[PDB]
Amino acid sequence: MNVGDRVRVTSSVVVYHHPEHKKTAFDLQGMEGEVAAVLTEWQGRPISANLPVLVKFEQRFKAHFRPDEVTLIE
Amino acid sequence: EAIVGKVTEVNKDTFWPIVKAAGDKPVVLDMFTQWCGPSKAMAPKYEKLAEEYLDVIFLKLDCNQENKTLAKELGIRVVPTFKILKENSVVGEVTGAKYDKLLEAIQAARS
Amino acid sequence: NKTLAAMKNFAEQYAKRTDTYFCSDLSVTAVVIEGLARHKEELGSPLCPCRHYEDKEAEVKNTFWNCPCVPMRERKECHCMLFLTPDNDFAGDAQDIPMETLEEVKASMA
Ligand code: SF4
Repeated sequence: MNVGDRVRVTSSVVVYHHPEHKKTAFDLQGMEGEVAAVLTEWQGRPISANLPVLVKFEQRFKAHFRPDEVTLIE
Repeated sequence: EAIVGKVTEVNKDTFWPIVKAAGDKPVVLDMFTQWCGPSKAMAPKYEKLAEEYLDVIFLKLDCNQENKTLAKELGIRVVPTFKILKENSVVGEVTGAKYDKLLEAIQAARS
Repeated sequence: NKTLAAMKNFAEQYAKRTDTYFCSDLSVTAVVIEGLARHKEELGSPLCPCRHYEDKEAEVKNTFWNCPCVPMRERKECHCMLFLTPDNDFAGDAQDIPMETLEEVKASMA
């Protein structure tokens, strides 16, 4: 994927850090966002984040995903 | 220098020599670190596996500073990670403390 | 040790804060806390002790694996089995661990 890509969460991903669902289970599945970054390296140095796709939604809310949990939208 | 029926701890210098002499026997390597929860939880079960499968060589590598070079080359991200080798090469791998998966991988390697 | 005490207190407080519990086997809890403490001591940040890194310094800068890691902060998933959800088979009913237990467990590793 590429930064700027529009994606939809197509797998069940329950999170607890959403600002409007603080400390409460909230499934992001079905939501649409924009890829903000793909964690691969830090200034040329490979890193190992296992949820490398950072997606930004409304209110600057962001969550991390595996490539297989999201799907590109035209 | 592997012992059938038990787990043998290896280092960056003793690992390969054992693998290049296992012959027809599959080699399982438990790549761990001392201060890892799932790794400690798995220890007992791994010990029993070595006792149950004598046709398989069970080893363990402490992925610390000393064995840094070997861990790097073998490839490990999740601790623990079990590498299954045969014919001087890695043929199987189970990441994490997944007993059932490890069992299936061992049974796959045996057959 | 100062770092270890701070790490133990952090774990106890974070568990209560996130409604998660320590492993029924506190030995698991203890080794993870020591591992976190060791990383905090040598790297400045408590990188997860159940992950192997090719470039620790880079990881510290990226912060994904700095405890509490992204998987834990976002999905309450703790691979180290330090913060277990009340649905995990190995989850106990405690959110506290005696310093004495940490010491005994560390000692057993020698
Ligand atoms: S899995 Fe994450 S939250 Fe759990 S001990 Fe490792 S870094 Fe901390």
